[PDB]
Amino acid sequence: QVHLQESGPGLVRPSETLSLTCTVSDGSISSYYWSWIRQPPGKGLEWIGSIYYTGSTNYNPSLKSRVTMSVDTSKNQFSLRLNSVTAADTAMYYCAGLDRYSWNEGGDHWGQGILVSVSS
Amino acid sequence: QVHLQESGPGLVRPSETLSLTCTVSDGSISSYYWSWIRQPPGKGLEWIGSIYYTGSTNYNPSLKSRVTMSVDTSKNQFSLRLNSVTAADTAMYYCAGLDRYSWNEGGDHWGQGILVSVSS
Amino acid sequence: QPVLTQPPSASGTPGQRVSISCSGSRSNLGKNTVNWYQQLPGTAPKLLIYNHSRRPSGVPERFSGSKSGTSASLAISGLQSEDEADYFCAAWDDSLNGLYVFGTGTKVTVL
Amino acid sequence: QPVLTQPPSASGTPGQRVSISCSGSRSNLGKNTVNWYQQLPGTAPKLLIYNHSRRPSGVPERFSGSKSGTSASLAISGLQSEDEADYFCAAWDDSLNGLYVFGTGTKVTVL
Amino acid sequence: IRCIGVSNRDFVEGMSGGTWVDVVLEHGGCVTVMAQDKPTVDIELVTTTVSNMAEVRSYCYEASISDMASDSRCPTQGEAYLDKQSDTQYVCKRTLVDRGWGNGCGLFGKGSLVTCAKFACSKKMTGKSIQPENLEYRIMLSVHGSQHSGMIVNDTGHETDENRAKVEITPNSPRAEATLGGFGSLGLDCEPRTGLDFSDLYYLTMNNKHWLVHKEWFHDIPLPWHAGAPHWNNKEALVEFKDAHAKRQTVVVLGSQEGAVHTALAGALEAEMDGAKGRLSSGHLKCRLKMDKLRLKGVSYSLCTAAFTFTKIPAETLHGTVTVEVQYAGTDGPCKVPAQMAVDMQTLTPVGRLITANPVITESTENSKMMLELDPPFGDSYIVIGVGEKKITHHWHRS
Amino acid sequence: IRCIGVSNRDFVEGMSGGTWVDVVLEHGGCVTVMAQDKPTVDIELVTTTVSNMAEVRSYCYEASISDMASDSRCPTQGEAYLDKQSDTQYVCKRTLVDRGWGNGCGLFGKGSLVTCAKFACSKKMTGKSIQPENLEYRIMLSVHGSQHSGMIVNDTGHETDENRAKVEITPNSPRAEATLGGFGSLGLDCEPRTGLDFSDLYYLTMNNKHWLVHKEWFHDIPLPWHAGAPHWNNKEALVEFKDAHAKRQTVVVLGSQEGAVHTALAGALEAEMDGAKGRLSSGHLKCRLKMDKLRLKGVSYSLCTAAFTFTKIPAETLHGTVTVEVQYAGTDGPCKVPAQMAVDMQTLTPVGRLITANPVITESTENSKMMLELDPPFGDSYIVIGVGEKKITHHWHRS
Repeated sequence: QVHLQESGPGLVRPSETLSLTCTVSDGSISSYYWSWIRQPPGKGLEWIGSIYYTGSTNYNPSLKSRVTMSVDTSKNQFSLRLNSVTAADTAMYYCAGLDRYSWNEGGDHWGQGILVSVSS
Repeated sequence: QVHLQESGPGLVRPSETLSLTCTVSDGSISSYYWSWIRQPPGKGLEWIGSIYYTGSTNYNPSLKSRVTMSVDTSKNQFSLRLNSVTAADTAMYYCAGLDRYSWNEGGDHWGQGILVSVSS
Repeated sequence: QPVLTQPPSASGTPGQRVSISCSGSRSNLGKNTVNWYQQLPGTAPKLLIYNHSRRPSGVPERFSGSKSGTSASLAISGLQSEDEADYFCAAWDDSLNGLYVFGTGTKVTVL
Repeated sequence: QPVLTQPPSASGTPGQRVSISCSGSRSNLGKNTVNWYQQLPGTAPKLLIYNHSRRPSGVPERFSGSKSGTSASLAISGLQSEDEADYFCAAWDDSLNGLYVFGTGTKVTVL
Repeated sequence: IRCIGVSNRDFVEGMSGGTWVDVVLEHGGCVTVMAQDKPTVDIELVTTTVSNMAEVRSYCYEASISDMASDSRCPTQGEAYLDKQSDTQYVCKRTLVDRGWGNGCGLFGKGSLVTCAKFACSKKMTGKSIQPENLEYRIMLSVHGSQHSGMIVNDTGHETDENRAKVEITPNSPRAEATLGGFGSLGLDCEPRTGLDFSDLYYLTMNNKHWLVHKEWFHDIPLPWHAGAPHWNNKEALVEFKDAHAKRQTVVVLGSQEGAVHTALAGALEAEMDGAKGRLSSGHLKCRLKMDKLRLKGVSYSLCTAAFTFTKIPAETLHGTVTVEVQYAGTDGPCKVPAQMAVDMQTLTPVGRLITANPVITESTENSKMMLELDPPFGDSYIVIGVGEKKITHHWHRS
Repeated sequence: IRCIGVSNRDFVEGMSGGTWVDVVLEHGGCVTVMAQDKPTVDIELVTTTVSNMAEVRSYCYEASISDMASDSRCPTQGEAYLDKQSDTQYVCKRTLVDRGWGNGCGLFGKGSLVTCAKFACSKKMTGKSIQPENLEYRIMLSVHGSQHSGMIVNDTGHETDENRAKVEITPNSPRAEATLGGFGSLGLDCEPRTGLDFSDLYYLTMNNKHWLVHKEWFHDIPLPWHAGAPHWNNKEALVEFKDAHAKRQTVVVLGSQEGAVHTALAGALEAEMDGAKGRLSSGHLKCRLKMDKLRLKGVSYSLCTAAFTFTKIPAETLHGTVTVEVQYAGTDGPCKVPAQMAVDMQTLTPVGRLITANPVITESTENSKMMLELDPPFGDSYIVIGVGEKKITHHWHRS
């Protein structure tokens, strides 16, 4: 019954902070390499970054310039911060628990997705 | 109480062996350095040689060429032999007890003397 | 990053069998798992295949995956008109910190 | 053999005192005893003085000897016509093996 | 996998339902810990490193002498004295010698004679205190399931290999976490403060030679010594005074005691120096291991369908287990290695239990090496690995 | 004067009229032997020389190794052996080591392991047996009367000097006669066979250091040794084999035992070598001395008539005698130095005894120095030397 669901401002002004959180229910927050993915319409998918429940920090080399990700072990949630957002970052954001080593039955898991636009 | 008396041939042939003996009476043969003296008529006295009862041999260096002395501890006598006698050695020979170590009362002791001649 | 080159347009009539290629490098497929996804527009891609042809409950038996040294393939037996969509292959990479890279995408269209 | 040196001629009337010298080196007088003898012709010399003015029983009191560092002396007090004889000084020598050297002799004469 | 073969191996099993598990790690000893629904991991204390040693007391085993001097006195005139008796680099002694005309005295009795010699040490040893505060325990952790025999002896590339990790615990940081990749993470709560009182020993340093001796033995050395950082006490141990016809006195040193100590040290624990830090070869350490955060790796995998090949002779260990080296030419990996024993090939009943819990193959590449451990039942059984018609079967018997 | 100062001085007096006198000669000790109407002479045993020593057994106290090699064996393959175990220059030992897959063996258990190291000795010590047959005793005799103060320390020219004479006694010629010049000759008929049993000892020769050790201690040495002319036994004394947790084996030699031997030797009778002939510093010896052939020198001499002058302070020795140094300006020498004690001048009662038997002056030259010894009786006495009106008199008292 595990379920992932995005939550956050669907519209933001440019040069602002794109903040997104994602709560995990009926699941341990320590059981996955929780990650974020994006996909602009027309182009391919772009994996945003990963962070582990102990605090293991991993960024996309193409996005590590302005990505800062946080995870709350208590509230069973993990967050995301993106400063200095451009109009080109208008994409559809998903939170997902990616299995870095494929050791878990069922494999990866995905939420429902949110399309975020920036108005300038 | 010691008494010395010479004994030997009063006449000898030239170039022969001049043999002389000397008896010590009422006296120990081990208590003196028994010696012989000679005197050519006109010249002074000439000490012939000395011998100790153990056998310590001492000759006049001017006569050591042909002087041989022997001593018998048992018979209380000591002897003298002079080989190759010349006409010039015609002298009066004496045996006398010289005290080399100052160990006996009275000091030295002398006999009666015998004149030995060689006829050519 | 050696860019993955795929043919842009794949076509075929109903009833045919169509396989999709997915070629990678030594850093990603030689040590990690391979996943496939079917992309529908306006929504998030849904997991079809994870961890060498296992499927969670609800995914039919008609699908099956397969991996090679540096290339991945997906076989679609019993093609249907409902299967016309974009397909992406995603697999872990053992690069600098560990990245999840997606494929370039291939349009599949029924005549 | 270092010869013992004596003065040749000693003379004197009855009642006078006459001394006799005998000069040597350390080898004879400097380490050993000195003996004197009165030589009468045709007989054996008689001991007068031995061991630095000691006289055996029978030697009168008129005679007396004496030794110095390298010289020896013999004194005849109360000269008599019967004391005219040859006199020799004899002393042991500490040479190579030990020799007994005599003096040159000194004539004593009544005037 | 380094516990496989060492005689001092203990198999501990916590109580059913309990959370805490205590272990005791000894030098040269190895503990193979198991838990229900948890992986079997080997943990061994390899080396103990003590730092920040400071000087306590130094003994001299080779000395040198020079500048001897004498002084004598007549009987009953009192004792003899020289100015260097108040000089701490000299060692003296008064004795009794017979004195009289030949020596130059006018009395009846013994005359005092004193003789001094300049003290100097040629080669010396140093004892250094071992502070339990500046003390480091280095632990190595090794997991089963992978890491074939080629990983038994390998010390280059430990920064890059995730299966192997070096652990260091000091009284300043008694907790450390092991990054273990697929198997999760293990807790290590060790008690260096209540493990062994290393305060009752000294760390001796000879001429580049190093031992561990009793502190009772170190203070009983009959040799010249000085404490800390020279002021030497007990000079009489290395010097002989020869009496020379009761007129003069001569001084001589004794030969080098380096060999006499090396023989007496037979029994003492040896050590070596890694530059300035000294490592030990004895001592134990109590630790507490966390089973909560430690996870398995491969319980959802299917059984390895491709064929297996016996590459090496299956052999037995000192405790009853069977290891086998094999080659999996298959490419469907990572896969769960099918391993169990059967006493009846018709019933194929899974008897006993796997020691390496859930052995798994990682790489999908062919010609890869892999080894696993098995626990057969007492008596008759058959080692059957694989599934289907390409499974491989081996014979084995217990007792 | 050579007995003056040694504590071990004995005053022996033969029977009145007897010829034989027995004495006991010790090393460093001095016996003043006296006889009626005979001179006072000192007899002392100076050196004991043992010759013709040959090697018996050699111990190694510093060794060296080179070119070591190893070989190990698999479990159940038997015990380990190498071709040099049959080579007597090597020392080996078998142990049990853990073998397995990583080591190259196909079983788990104890495997036999033997390791040898090439043994070689650089410097060695040798113990030599002491034959009483090859034994030489040197005795020195010394007469009084001369040898003024400049002769106290003078050892060159005794072959020409008649007062002093060197004696040598061996079993092939146990008799020797001492040339005494004016005093005659003294006999020394000694019994070396019944003096001290040196058969229960050994002669140790260290690195230019030499001792006299027990035969019980010498056969108990735990060091490598070889018999006769080499076959080495007990090699393990110098080599330690530390086993390393039953897996590896190292071999090291022990340091030089030069110091360990010097410590145990504290108490043993020491000796030294005169090149190739060995000298001893312990042992006693009984001898029989002949007074018959011993003569005086100066009984017929005159009495010293000239005056004396006190050159030095009359002092005492350790045994009760009185010495006086005086200078003889007289030229009537050689003369009997007038010395005596008197309680009554009319009876001329001889009290005490004369130590310097018949004191005589040698040189007749003035300003010559000479010193003599005197023995007053217990209680009151008067030091009276000289004769006539110019004699010098001093007071003296005993106890």
